[PDB]
Amino acid sequence: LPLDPLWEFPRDRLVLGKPLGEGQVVRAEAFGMDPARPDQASTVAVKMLKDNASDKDLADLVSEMEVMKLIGRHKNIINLLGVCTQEGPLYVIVECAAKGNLREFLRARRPPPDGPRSSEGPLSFPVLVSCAYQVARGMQYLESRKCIHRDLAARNVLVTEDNVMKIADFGLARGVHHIDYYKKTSNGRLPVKWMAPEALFDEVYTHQSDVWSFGILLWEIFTLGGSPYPGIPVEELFSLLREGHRMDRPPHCPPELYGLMRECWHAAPSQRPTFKQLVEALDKVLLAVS
Ligand SMILES: *C(=O)c1nc(NC(=O)Nc2cc(O[C@H](C)c3c(Cl)cncc3Cl)c(C#N)cn2)c(OCCN2CCOCC2)cc1CN1CCN(C)CC1=O
Repeated sequence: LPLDPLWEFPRDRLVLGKPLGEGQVVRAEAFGMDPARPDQASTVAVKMLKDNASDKDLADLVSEMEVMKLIGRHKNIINLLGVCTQEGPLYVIVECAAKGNLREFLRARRPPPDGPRSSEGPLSFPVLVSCAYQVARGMQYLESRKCIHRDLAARNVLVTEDNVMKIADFGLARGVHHIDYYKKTSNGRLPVKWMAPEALFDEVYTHQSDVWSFGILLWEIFTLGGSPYPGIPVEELFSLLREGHRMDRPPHCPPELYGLMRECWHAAPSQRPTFKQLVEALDKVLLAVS
C-alpha cells in the first residue's frame, strides 16, 4: 500500500491493549495523535485483520479505510484518526467509545431501597431522546456524504465517556448478496430484524432503508435495549412482514415516539421521514423536555 501522509501514523506510537471485539478491534494507547503534543497519550481503537485473514478480508479492510478517509469528521460518528500501512500489518485507528455499544449501555442501566433515590434509575426520558436525536444527526451527516449504513442498530451505535452517540461500522462491505437471514450472533442477535423490506425482499438499499432501521433502533432505545420482534423467529418474521406486521408500542413510550417509529416503518420508502425530518422531530421533543 502506498504512503498517504495525511493519515499515516507511526505504528511504534501505538501500544496495543486488550481486544474489544471481532477484522478485529483492539484498544490501544497512542502517543502524539495530536502532532502538536507529541508525547501526549490518548486511548484509541485499532481495527486490524484476524489471524486467519483472506485476501478478501484485506481488501474489505482497505475499502473501509478508504471510506473512512472520505467521510470526514462528525461528532456523532466514529471518526478516523490515522492508519498504519507501512512496514507492518494494516491498522485503521479510530476513536474509542469507552461505554461500549448503545444496546449494552441501555441494558446495564435499566431501572431497579436505602436512601432517597431508590426508585430512580440512571436513565431518564430526555436522555433517551437525546440518544435518538444524536443518532439521527449522525445518520443525517452520513447521508449527506452518500453513505448508506445498511445495518443501523443499537449495537452499531457506540457511547463515549460523555454519553455522545457515535455511529460505528458505517463504512463496511456487508456482503448484501449473500446474507444468511437465519444467522444468529454469539449474543443472540438476528440482524435480519433490522432490514427494511425493500432490502430484505428486493436487495434494494437507499437512505430510506436506513430510516426503517432507525425506527427499529428507536424501539430498542425506548425498550432500554430490548430485542425487536419479541419471540418471533426468522421464518415467522418473513410471513409477518409480508402481511404488514409492525411492532407494538413499548410500555412507557410516549405516542410521539411510537408515532415516529411507525412513520419509519411505512411500507413505501418515500412515505418514511428523511433523516433531516427525524432530526427536526426529535429536536422538538428534546427541547420541550429540556
Ligand atoms: C476505548 O475508549 C474503550 N472502549 C471500550 N469499549 C468499546 O466497545 N469501544 C469501541 C469498540 C469499537 O468497535 C467494536 C468492534 C464493537 C464492540 Cl467491542 C461492541 N459492539 C459494537 C462494536 Cl462496533 C469501536 C469502533 N469503531 C470504538 N470503540 C471499552 O470497554 C470497556 C468494557 N466495557 C465497557 C462497556 O460495557 C461493557 C464492556 C473501554 C475502553 C477504554 N477504557 C476505559 C476504562 N478503562 C478503565 C479501561 C479501558 O480500557
